[PDB]
Amino acid sequence: AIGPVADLTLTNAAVSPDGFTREAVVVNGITPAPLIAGKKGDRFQLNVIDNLTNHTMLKTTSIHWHGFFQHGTNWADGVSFVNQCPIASGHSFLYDFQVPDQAGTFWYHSHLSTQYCDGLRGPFVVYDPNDPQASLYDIDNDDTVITLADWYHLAAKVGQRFPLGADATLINGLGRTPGTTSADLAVIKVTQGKRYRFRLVSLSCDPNHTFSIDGHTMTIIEADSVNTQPLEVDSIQIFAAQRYSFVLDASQPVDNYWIRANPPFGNVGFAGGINSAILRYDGAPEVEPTTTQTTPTKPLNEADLHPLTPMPVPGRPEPGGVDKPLNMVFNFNGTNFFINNHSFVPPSVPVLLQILSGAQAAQDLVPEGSVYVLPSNASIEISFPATANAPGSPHPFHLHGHTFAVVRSAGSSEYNYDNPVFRDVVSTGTPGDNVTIRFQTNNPGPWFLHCHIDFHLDAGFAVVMAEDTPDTASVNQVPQSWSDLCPIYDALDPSDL
Ligand SMILES: *[C@@H]1O[C@H](CO)[C@@H](O[C@@H]2O[C@H](CO)[C@@H](O[C@@H]3O[C@H](CO[C@H]4O[C@H](CO)[C@@H](O)[C@H](O[C@H]5O[C@H](CO)[C@@H](O)[C@H](O)[C@@H]5O)[C@@H]4O)[C@@H](O)[C@H](O[C@@H]4O[C@H](CO)[C@@H](O)[C@H](O)[C@@H]4O)[C@@H]3O)[C@H](O)[C@H]2NC(C)=O)[C@H](O)[C@H]1NC(C)=O
Ligand SMILES: *[C@@H]1O[C@H](CO)[C@@H](O[C@@H]2O[C@H](CO)[C@@H](O[C@@H]3O[C@H](CO)[C@@H](O)[C@H](O[C@H]4O[C@H](CO)[C@@H](O)[C@H](O)[C@@H]4O)[C@@H]3O)[C@H](O)[C@H]2NC(C)=O)[C@H](O)[C@H]1NC(C)=O
Ligand SMILES: [O-][O-]
Ligand SMILES: [Cu+2]
Ligand SMILES: [Cu+2]
Ligand SMILES: [Cu+2]
Ligand SMILES: [Cu+2]
Repeated sequence: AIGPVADLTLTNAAVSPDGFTREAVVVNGITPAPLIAGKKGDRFQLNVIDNLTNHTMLKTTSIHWHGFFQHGTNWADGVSFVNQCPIASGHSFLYDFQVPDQAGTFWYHSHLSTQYCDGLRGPFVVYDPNDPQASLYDIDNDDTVITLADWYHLAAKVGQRFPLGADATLINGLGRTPGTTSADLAVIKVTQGKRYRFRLVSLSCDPNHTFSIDGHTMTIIEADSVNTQPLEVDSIQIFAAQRYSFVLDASQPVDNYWIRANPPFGNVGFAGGINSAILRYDGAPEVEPTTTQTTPTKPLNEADLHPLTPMPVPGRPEPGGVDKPLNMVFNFNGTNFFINNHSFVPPSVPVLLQILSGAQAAQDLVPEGSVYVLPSNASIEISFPATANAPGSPHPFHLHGHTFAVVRSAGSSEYNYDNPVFRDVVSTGTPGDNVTIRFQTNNPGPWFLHCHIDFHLDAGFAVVMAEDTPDTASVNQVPQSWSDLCPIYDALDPSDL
């Protein structure tokens, strides 16, 4: 795997991951983008080189490193017009950050418009040389990463605004459509008698996926970047941008077994081997599995996940019991999503730059209603009440700059102020849920908060949490090339975007 120091060269290319050629945004020649790897304590120097030529999929770009805190490097967080202006084609930009206090399973993706959908999305793993879970498995390497990607035959700008689901689901970059039921499937090799730490990464743009492996169970040991107490399951519903590590014990008979990743909409089920890949034991014939689906008897619920090392819930054990409660009221006008009456529109001057220039109060920050200012070292609680008014539910909400406690999950009326799982992406459920989260403001800067369905994000389903605006300038020392981005971008012709 490349990294922790590396060149990420962006180009446009024809790809056919599911048997059908279309143009894509690729990274060092491939989509999904390649695995970036390093270890706890590393310094990542990822030099993004923009050589994109296709305006329809955007020649400009910006890259987010999903799940990293970026403490004191808010400039590198990637999010376009919040954290930087876009990189222009013909240019480079070095993302330079440290990961001193974090390990686990992450990913990276374009954070401009719906560009990540057109192919700029890949896995990112930070290994812990003293992983507390290491005794549970034998093998954890580049070949134990499993990615899932909803794949479209029409490009994101050319297609529907809220598309009717994917054409294919890609498992490790490969899969089938109804029209291409003899395209190559991905194969994941195992050896009988060994235990694998599989790191499952959703690169999804919209649908969630219900993931299983015939004949096998999965012992979950990590949710997003957070180590969990081991939880054995046999089906996982993974929402856009979520991750899980799970241990698979490869001690079934030597055979081919179907790996299944069924989306809630699009092309559903398994006809012709769609939404499928192959788990192949060494020595088995190199042929499709003939295993059949078993009804799950131990599906994953977020309520059953708890952290491995105790992770104390900020604030006090009762609703609204924190320095700053917020409630996020979703709505939708048929075109744009709205949070507390406002649809995020990206500003010309990035929010960070606004703050550096001296804008530190919510009323002086543009766009007016979308930016909330938070005091430092303060406990926060945010509730995301699902509503008939925000269609496309369940919406998986993501907070940059933080992992957070999920005190109330989707499908639960219970509040857990004691030992809830922490993570960075959480499903806000269906009408009747009031999914609720907590975190401490210990990370000065402006951090995006949004639905990770990329079509909803591009339609304004976002706000910005500008924490500690007074110390934001001094804590986030900016490099000259970051300063150079906006003049270069603002100089561009509309057709060169
Ligand atoms: C920069 O990047 C962009 C984005 O990736 C690249 O865009 C590609 O642009 C080309 C055209 O320039 C485009 O091909 C065209 O696609 C349209 C749309 O197709 C859909 O239309 C219907 C959807 O509801 C549906 O009927 C249709 O289905 C059928 O299409 C063909 C049938 O033979 C089959 O392949 C397919 O399986 C299915 O049966 C599509 O889903 C299409 O209409 C175009 O064909 C046109 O037909 C009209 C009809 O009257 C004619 O008037 C036109 O003369 C024309 O023949 C054509 O196929 C790609 O779809 C775009 N790619 C993506 C991923 O969106 C762009 O190329 C790139 N630039 C460079 C320089 O590389
Ligand atoms: C999802 O969860 C959120 C967070 O819990 C929830 O928002 C909160 O709702 C409660 C009540 O529904 C709000 O609490 C109010 O606080 C003020 C006090 O300043 C008052 O309006 C109320 O206090 C009392 O009023 C009467 C006393 O005269 C009593 O008879 C009454 O019982 C109250 O105790 C009330 O407590 C709280 O302000 C919000 N938090 C926000 C908006 O940030 C939200 O409603 C939930 N959404 C869904 C759809 O379930
Ligand atoms: O994070 O998008
Ligand atoms: Cu993300
Ligand atoms: Cu993120
Ligand atoms: Cu959404
Ligand atoms: Cu984001």
